Amino acid sequence: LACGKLTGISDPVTVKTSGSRFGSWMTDPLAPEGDNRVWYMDGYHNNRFVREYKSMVDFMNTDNFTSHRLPHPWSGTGQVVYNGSIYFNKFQSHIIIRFDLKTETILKTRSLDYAGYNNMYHYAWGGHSDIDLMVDESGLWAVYATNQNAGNIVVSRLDPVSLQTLQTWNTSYPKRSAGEAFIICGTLYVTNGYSGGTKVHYAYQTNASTYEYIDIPFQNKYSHISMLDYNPKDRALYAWNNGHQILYNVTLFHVI
Ligand SMILES: [Ca+2]
Ligand code: NA
Repeated sequence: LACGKLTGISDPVTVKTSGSRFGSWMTDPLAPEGDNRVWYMDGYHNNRFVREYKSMVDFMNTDNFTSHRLPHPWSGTGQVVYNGSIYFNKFQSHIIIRFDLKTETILKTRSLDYAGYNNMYHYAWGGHSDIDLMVDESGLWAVYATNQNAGNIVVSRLDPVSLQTLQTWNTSYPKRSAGEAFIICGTLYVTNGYSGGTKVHYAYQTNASTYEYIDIPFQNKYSHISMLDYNPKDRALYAWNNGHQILYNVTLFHVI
């Protein structure tokens, strides 16, 4: 209740026009003040190259960057950068990989048990987006689905070192009907599509194992969203919008 409940999503802010139709971009919520490097991942299929820009302003105003080449390629757009590592779904697998950016090596590899992959339980936009990793106020999560949950979204807390599952919740929401999803304060928010008409219309509260139908609309400025994640440090939503990297601010309601 203290941490906050989503009540509103701001106008989309265009930060850059770049890259293909589909991709992801993000900052590291546990980077020290003021390490404000931008991490950038173009493409959804068999890709390995991560761009590192020095700052938000360098990201916006230049096309200069450090490149990293992942020893394994990723699927989808569901990566997350967390405490100096990139977490991602190995191409054509339900394998999750922790790639340490400080040493430029893989630190951990592990199967995400029972997770669908290879366009089995993609988000509605497709693109091998079966497994979505994200970070909120309390840590690392994986958002996916399983046969046993009938293709409905499954949410698991993930240990950032072991990559083992710490706790799992089964929701009622068919992942392939979700445009995308993100977590704020332990609540999973799911969008109705990737081109509407867009809005957050389902919330699943993990602390109470309860879901609710809600209506928090937000503007899809460039007509296709293929990535959408919350950053707890920035308190913003990062999105890839049809070859545009955009930010939304949000409002949370707090009860102390
Ligand atoms: Ca997401
Ligand atoms: Na993600």
